[PDB]
Amino acid sequence: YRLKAYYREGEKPSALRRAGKLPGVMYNRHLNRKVYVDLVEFDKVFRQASIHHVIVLELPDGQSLPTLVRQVNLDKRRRRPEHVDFFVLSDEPVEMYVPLRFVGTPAGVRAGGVLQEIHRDILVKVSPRNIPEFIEVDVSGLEIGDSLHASDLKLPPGVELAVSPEETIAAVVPPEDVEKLAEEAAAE
Amino acid sequence: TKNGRDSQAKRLGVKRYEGQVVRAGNILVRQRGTRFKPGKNVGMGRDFTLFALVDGVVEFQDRGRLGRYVHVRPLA
Amino acid sequence: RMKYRKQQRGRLKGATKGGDYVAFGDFGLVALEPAWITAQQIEAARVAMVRHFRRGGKIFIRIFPDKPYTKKPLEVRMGKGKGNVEGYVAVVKPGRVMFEVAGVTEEQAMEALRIAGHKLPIKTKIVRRDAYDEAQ
Amino acid sequence: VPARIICGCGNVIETYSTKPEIYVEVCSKC
Amino acid sequence: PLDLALKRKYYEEVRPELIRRFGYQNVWEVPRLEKVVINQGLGEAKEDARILEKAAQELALITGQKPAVTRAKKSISNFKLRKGMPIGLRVTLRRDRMWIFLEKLLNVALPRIRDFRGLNPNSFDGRGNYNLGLREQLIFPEITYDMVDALRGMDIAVVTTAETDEEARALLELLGFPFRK
Amino acid sequence: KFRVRNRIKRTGRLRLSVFRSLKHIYAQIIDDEKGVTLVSASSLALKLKGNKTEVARQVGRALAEKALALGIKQVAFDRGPYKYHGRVKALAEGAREG
Amino acid sequence: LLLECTECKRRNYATEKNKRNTPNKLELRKYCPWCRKHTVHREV
RNA sequence: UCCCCCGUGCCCAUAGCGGCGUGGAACCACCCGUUCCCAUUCCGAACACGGAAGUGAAACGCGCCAGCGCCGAUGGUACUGGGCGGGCGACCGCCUGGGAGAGUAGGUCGGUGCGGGGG
RNA sequence: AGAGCGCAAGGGUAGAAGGGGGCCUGACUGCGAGGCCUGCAAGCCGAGCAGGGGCGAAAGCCGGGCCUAGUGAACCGGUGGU
Ligand SMILES: [Mg+2]
Ligand SMILES: [Mg+2]
Ligand SMILES: [Mg+2]
Ligand SMILES: [Mg+2]
Ligand SMILES: [Mg+2]
Ligand SMILES: [Mg+2]
Ligand SMILES: [Mg+2]
Ligand SMILES: [Mg+2]
Ligand SMILES: [Mg+2]
Ligand SMILES: [Mg+2]
Ligand SMILES: [Mg+2]
Ligand SMILES: [Mg+2]
Ligand SMILES: [Mg+2]
Ligand SMILES: [Mg+2]
Ligand SMILES: [Mg+2]
Ligand SMILES: [Mg+2]
Ligand SMILES: [Mg+2]
Ligand SMILES: [Mg+2]
Ligand SMILES: [Mg+2]
Ligand SMILES: [Mg+2]
Ligand SMILES: [Mg+2]
Ligand SMILES: [Mg+2]
Ligand SMILES: [Mg+2]
Ligand SMILES: [Mg+2]
Ligand SMILES: [Mg+2]
Ligand SMILES: [Mg+2]
Ligand SMILES: [Mg+2]
Ligand SMILES: [Mg+2]
Ligand SMILES: [Mg+2]
Ligand SMILES: [Mg+2]
Ligand SMILES: [Mg+2]
Ligand SMILES: [Mg+2]
Ligand SMILES: [Mg+2]
Ligand SMILES: [Mg+2]
Ligand SMILES: [Mg+2]
Ligand SMILES: [Mg+2]
Ligand SMILES: [Mg+2]
Ligand SMILES: [Mg+2]
Ligand SMILES: [Mg+2]
Ligand SMILES: [Mg+2]
Ligand SMILES: [Mg+2]
Ligand SMILES: [Mg+2]
Ligand SMILES: [Mg+2]
Ligand SMILES: [Mg+2]
Ligand SMILES: [Mg+2]
Ligand SMILES: [Mg+2]
Ligand SMILES: [Mg+2]
Ligand SMILES: [Mg+2]
Ligand SMILES: [Mg+2]
Ligand SMILES: [Mg+2]
Ligand SMILES: [Mg+2]
Ligand SMILES: [Mg+2]
Ligand SMILES: [Mg+2]
Ligand SMILES: [Mg+2]
Ligand SMILES: [Mg+2]
Ligand SMILES: [Mg+2]
Ligand SMILES: [Mg+2]
Repeated sequence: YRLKAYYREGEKPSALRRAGKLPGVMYNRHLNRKVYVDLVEFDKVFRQASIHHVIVLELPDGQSLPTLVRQVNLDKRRRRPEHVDFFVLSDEPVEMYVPLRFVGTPAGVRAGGVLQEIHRDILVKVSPRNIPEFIEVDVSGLEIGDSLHASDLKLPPGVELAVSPEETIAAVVPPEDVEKLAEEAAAE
Repeated sequence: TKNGRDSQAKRLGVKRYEGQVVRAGNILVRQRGTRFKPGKNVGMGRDFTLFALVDGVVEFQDRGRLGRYVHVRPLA
Repeated sequence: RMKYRKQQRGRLKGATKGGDYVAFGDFGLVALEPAWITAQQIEAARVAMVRHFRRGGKIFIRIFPDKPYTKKPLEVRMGKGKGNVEGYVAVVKPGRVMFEVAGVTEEQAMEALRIAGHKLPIKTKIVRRDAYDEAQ
Repeated sequence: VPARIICGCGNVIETYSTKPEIYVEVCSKC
Repeated sequence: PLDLALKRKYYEEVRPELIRRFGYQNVWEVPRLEKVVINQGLGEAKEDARILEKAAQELALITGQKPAVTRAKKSISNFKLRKGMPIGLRVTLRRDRMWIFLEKLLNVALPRIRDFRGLNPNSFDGRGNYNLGLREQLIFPEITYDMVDALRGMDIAVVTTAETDEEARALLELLGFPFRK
Repeated sequence: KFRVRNRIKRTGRLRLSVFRSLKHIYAQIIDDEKGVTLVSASSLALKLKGNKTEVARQVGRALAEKALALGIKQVAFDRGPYKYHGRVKALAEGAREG
Repeated sequence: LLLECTECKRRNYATEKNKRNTPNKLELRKYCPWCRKHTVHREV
């Protein structure tokens, strides 16, 4: 995706926001620069963009940088973005949370169950060229009381799990209506 | 109830500070344990009280693993 | 629980740490105002939640009452309150996420959470999900 | 001193231990 | 008294055999026996100090060395013990008296054991050491039957430069240890 | 281990670091609060023959000659993780005998 | 128990504290009088 | 001056944990022995003494790797000396000076005195 | 270092204040530069000096216990001394 960025220098960080610009900063192993996108733009952009796909930032310098949001400072007191990090990539491999499309109708939901889903995304070491829109999750044979771990992931070529080789991914928990309400109210 | 109780304050802690002229024997710092260690021209008593052994100026020296020391640099 | 008897009152300053981000489930419930949330208030909400949608998905309660609520037996001034009358409460500041549902429709959640709102003292809002996390 | 194990089955080994007259039996010989 | 069977058995037999089964590069890598230790759980002799001397003196003969003591420290309300008082017997032996003891072991002690079958090959600490248990102590040579006031038991151990129990298993078998295969 | 070393450090000046080898025996007069050796009478790695003990006595006398020349006399000895009894014994033994 | 040590062949006391039943019947510890110096002090 | 060692003090985990490699001429260790000085609540494991030969396996010295540990910006907050505004109130907001913690980028298998032995 | 440090809690601590032996009784007398604390009274720390002494080859440590509680002005009277 594209995004119209600008250079920052002395503009009052707070007074800036009132205008309509979201503070932010781009940087990498060699770079560091005060920037500031636009709220409305960044919003609709980052809505889908999030932090799985890359976004090139067009500075007035005509420079097209292959950045991605390494971190965002969400403002407490009614959610809203305060500030934005921008990690500039190159060619050396870089870790990052890649999406995960859980696909299938697990045995769990059949016997009336719940779509549990731990890591809705997973960090993985990977070359900048590799931009997997997502990763297939073969969740289907999963029955109630069962779970799926990292050591059981389908990894695309040229990628590795930069996590723990045992971490969970999803599960299948029960409902919780009448049986629990009547029983719990007395057994407690 | 059964609570209203407390031993009166002991008023410990740093008594003298760095860059302060001191006579011979002035209690430099009273302390609970070894929150501060002795050092150059600085002795200590049963209660871990740090006190000058010479005349001069106090100085504090942090040393990570070793701990915090306090000494007096003599001069006249 | 388990720990020990009685605790200070304390004041509810800024809505700082009181507040987070939908960390589980699809939809969530967020506090707009500070307050002590009672154990009965939580239970009242939880039950009203599930009871709304029978055999529902999963309901996450991220807040948790650990503050003993002190209170005197209608007399005067001898010692500290016996307390415990209302049991316990949770220091809920504005922005905090009390409840969040999962494995269910958007209508069921939008209604259920709406319901579990009236069960609470505070004026509240319902958040969807977005994508606001912390990654790259 | 050379402890002569006199195990009763056909073996007398000159080891080393207190008292040479070591009366044993069922040693490694049987 | 630096001379005996097991002495040279390790040298002119087990030493080269170890070079065969695994092959080394230096003589200080070849698994060497070098520490035997004995122990006795004497929660029994806690009452009688007399029974304590008996176990130690019977031990001094069998070990061919000088016995030692070692009391408890964080002890058993349940079994009549508390702090620094009771007892536990121990005696470490090395060098020559170490070999002389190993001799009485697989040539006298092990044979006349109550229905001996072999030494459990699982009794390896996982590393290069071995621990074994024994009931009757009279199975030792010099011990007379009309002298043991009680069949006081005890267990012994043995340290080696071995870093794997495979090296230990091979090393001890070559040393003449009757392992219950 | 080096409790002893710490004790003497706070004592005063002119420490006598007696590090001995399995065959050698060096000795330095290190003054702390600056870290500088003065009289460094080595042993086997200096000149002396081969007899640990008797070598120790002489190397001690070596410090003595070099020391009294620089106007030193504070016998601030450094047991250095060693039991005073044998080799180390002779060091200060001869060193103080002259 | 409050204890008081006396001097040998003289008349001098000293502050002390013995133990009742606890293993301690007599007190033969040395001490230092004013007349001369250092002489054994019994309980008494 | 330059390089490898041995003794030792400073900085206080960017010195460390773990993995792989290397050094025995010198130096150090392990090592041979237990008569003498000396020693282990039991053992020459440890302290100790006299010393061929063998070894660098263990230990230590020197290198390289970052998986753990550690260090860790910048930007933006939270909080807040001093000043002040709105609302009926639980509280919220601005001006001026100060500004974290956490998290991201990132760094890290050490700098360094003085004496001594060796080419 | 999450143990131990007689006992509450805390600060401190293995580069010992902790565990173990050997010799010993500085749980000494006569004092006290200078300080902490403090309304008063009281409480607290103390280098160093002289005497005679203990442990260590020695530099040196010892005027009780890792430290912060374990207590009572004056009066009247008891016992022993100059
Ligand atoms: Mg996609
Ligand atoms: Mg199942
Ligand atoms: Mg299961
Ligand atoms: Mg599984
Ligand atoms: Mg009060
Ligand atoms: Mg107080
Ligand atoms: Mg003192
Ligand atoms: Mg003390
Ligand atoms: Mg409790
Ligand atoms: Mg209570
Ligand atoms: Mg409370
Ligand atoms: Mg929130
Ligand atoms: Mg009233
Ligand atoms: Mg409401
Ligand atoms: Mg027979
Ligand atoms: Mg024990
Ligand atoms: Mg220096
Ligand atoms: Mg060179
Ligand atoms: Mg080599
Ligand atoms: Mg040999
Ligand atoms: Mg002997
Ligand atoms: Mg002899
Ligand atoms: Mg022992
Ligand atoms: Mg030896
Ligand atoms: Mg090797
Ligand atoms: Mg190495
Ligand atoms: Mg790293
Ligand atoms: Mg860190
Ligand atoms: Mg630091
Ligand atoms: Mg940081
Ligand atoms: Mg900052
Ligand atoms: Mg000011
Ligand atoms: Mg103010
Ligand atoms: Mg400012
Ligand atoms: Mg800071
Ligand atoms: Mg920071
Ligand atoms: Mg951290
Ligand atoms: Mg470097
Ligand atoms: Mg460097
Ligand atoms: Mg250095
Ligand atoms: Mg240099
Ligand atoms: Mg050359
Ligand atoms: Mg050459
Ligand atoms: Mg502790
Ligand atoms: Mg002490
Ligand atoms: Mg201990
Ligand atoms: Mg003791
Ligand atoms: Mg003692
Ligand atoms: Mg005064
Ligand atoms: Mg006063
Ligand atoms: Mg007191
Ligand atoms: Mg005299
Ligand atoms: Mg004292
Ligand atoms: Mg006390
Ligand atoms: Mg003590
Ligand atoms: Mg105190
Ligand atoms: Mg009166």
